[PDB]
Amino acid sequence: EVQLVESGGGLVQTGGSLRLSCAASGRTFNRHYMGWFRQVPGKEREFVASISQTGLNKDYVDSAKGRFTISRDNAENTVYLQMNNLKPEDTALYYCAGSQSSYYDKPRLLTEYAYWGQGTLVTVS
Amino acid sequence: EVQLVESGGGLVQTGGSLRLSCAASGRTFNRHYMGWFRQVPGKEREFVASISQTGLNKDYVDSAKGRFTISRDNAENTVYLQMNNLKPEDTALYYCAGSQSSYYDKPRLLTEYAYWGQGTLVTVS
Amino acid sequence: EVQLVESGGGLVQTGGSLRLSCAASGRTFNRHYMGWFRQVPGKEREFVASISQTGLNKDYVDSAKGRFTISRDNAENTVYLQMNNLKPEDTALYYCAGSQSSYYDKPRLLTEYAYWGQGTLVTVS
Amino acid sequence: QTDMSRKAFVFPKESDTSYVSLKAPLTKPLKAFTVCLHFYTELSSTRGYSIFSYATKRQDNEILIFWSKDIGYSFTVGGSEILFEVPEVTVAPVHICTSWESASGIVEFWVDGKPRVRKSLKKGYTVGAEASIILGQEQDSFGGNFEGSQSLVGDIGNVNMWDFVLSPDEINTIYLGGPFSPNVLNWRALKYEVQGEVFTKPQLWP
Amino acid sequence: QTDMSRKAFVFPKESDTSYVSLKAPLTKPLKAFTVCLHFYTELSSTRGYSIFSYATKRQDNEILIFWSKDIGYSFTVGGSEILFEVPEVTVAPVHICTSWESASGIVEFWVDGKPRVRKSLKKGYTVGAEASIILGQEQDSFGGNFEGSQSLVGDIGNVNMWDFVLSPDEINTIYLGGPFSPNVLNWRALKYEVQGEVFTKPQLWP
Repeated sequence: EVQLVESGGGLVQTGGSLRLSCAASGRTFNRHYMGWFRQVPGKEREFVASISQTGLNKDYVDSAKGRFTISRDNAENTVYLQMNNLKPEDTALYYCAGSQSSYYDKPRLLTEYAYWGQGTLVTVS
Repeated sequence: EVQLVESGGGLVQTGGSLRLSCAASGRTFNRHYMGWFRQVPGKEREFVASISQTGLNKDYVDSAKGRFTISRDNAENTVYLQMNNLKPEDTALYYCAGSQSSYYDKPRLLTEYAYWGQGTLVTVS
Repeated sequence: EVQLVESGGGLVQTGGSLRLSCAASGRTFNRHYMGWFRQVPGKEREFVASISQTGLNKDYVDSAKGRFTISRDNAENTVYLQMNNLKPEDTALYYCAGSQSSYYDKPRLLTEYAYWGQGTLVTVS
Repeated sequence: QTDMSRKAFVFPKESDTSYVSLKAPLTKPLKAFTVCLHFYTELSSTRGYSIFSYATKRQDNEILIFWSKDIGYSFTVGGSEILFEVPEVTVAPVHICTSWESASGIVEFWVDGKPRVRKSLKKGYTVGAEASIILGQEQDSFGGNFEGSQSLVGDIGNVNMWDFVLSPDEINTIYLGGPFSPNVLNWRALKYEVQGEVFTKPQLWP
Repeated sequence: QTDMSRKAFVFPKESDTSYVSLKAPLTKPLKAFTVCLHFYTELSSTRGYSIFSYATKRQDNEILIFWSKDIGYSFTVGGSEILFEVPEVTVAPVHICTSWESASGIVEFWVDGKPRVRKSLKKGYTVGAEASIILGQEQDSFGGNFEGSQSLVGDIGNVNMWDFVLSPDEINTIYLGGPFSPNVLNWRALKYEVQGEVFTKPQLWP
């Protein structure tokens, strides 16, 4: 039921860093797991990362692991994705998605997710 | 009729700088000539400077001549006093005051000034 | 989480008194211990004193004991620092800080403190 | 010594002169102890007050248990303080046993028999023996400076203090009224000096 | 071995280095287990903490019992998590028994001898035996990297862990304190190593 918004996108030279943020409108945010997905023109959205409702358990994709970090602030009910090691290819649209009103694990699919944000653009020069 | 509130006071090293300001509440501000007065504990107030409505004719005390500057703004209806190369002796409370329901020159006496502010402390070490 | 403001500063002749006050914005004020620190140009802040949450245990610096008093009013959540027999050296900026949402003794360091006010200026002529 | 059994002191009116002075035969300094007592008052929904005041010559607040308004039980040793918060205040006689040990800094706090979580205080400190113990006044000096806003109106009894930490079993026995042997302060052999408006009456609490 | 009966550990200060390391004789990987333990702390209303940490060289969170703020009990196995919400919390010693089966993926959650609904988690998995078990800290690595915001303050005892699912009757007997023979971790034959501010004291809970 939450409404997702994203910020922190833009253009940066290779090797830079970006602390993208996502805000949630609702009161059940602490009962839904969050995730970051990637989208490119002429293609569909792709899994990037997923993070614990409790926040103690996370999941990174093979490319993102070691380079990206995902965290959440329940009190501020906002998710943070620190993207670093920025190479040209990782320039596309990014979506903060999330959908879960019940205890469960962290999946890596798209059907389960039910709510999506407007999105943001990230570019590497 | 206008209410004068100064600001920008504080503590600074010898030979410093300080752009004190003064806000005036009212609509006749462009009709009065403003002034800055000095006062020390155990003594009366002393003249410091005087600023004009049109702002083209001013008057500086002998010591402050060249070292200090006084200016006025009409759109924002405020007054600015800039002091540079401060010393220990010039450390007291400064009052942006004045009163002009008339159209005259800039005097150096205290009686003519009717409206007075609260004052701010300026100290140099 | 409280927001600290201070008042009562100014300039006074030696041997005078000053009842500086500090106000707190928040509801957990009674859960935080309070403290007064000193700062001078060309140097860092300096411990001055402290006040117990419950308001039964205090701590003064060696110079402040016998000359300064510290108290807190929980109902109005305000901290009072009464100084007397002021000396010329006792002219600098003063900060009311405090940060132990929890329960512990009174320390005399700076790292533990987390929240700071804008500050006030005190001068002795 | 006078047997205080089944009897309690009464402080009927708020004032700054009614107080009781206790005398301790203590000689060696204390590394540990256990205070147990039973008190009753309705001031909770009002200003703060001092339950037990121990003061050496070099520190008015060597040990002071104190109720802080809206906060709860405030225990302090050697100038430090920790608070045992209380959410809501009832209106009934209450029994409290508190222990502190200098070796580990562990403090135990048992209210009406139900223990509070252990916490730390002043590890390595030592308490002097020569002291003044007072009932009904918080002393900011060795033997005076009693403030009116801090005096206790109500009743106190069963005051007892050891020189070592009792086990949980022993505390349970005390709260149930079983036999025991105080070694630094015995209610049954107590020695005191009353001052002002304080009286001796049968205890209200069971 | 040491008999810890009627005794418990104490963590008096919120700190990052205080923790106890447990050792197990287990060699075969676990297809099922049950864990029972008693613990008492007051951090519930302030922040989250880790009760029990089982980790292996390939996974820092093989088995994690964690209290999340404003959520309740969060049970994690093999990198997957479930929540057992708690509406309201109270200040009392709490005993908990938690079981999981690999064959069916069923999980039982008993708090104060009251069972939570059985749920599913990671059917078909295997738990490696080689592992480090730690109390007082949540461990994000096999030998380090702890977090002060997550360490626990208070007491934890009666830690017992089996390699199969007890029936409800046996759990009831555990709750009331009867005789039982743990096979992997024995409170009565425990081996351990302590680090930092941690102590051994008589238990508070009955």
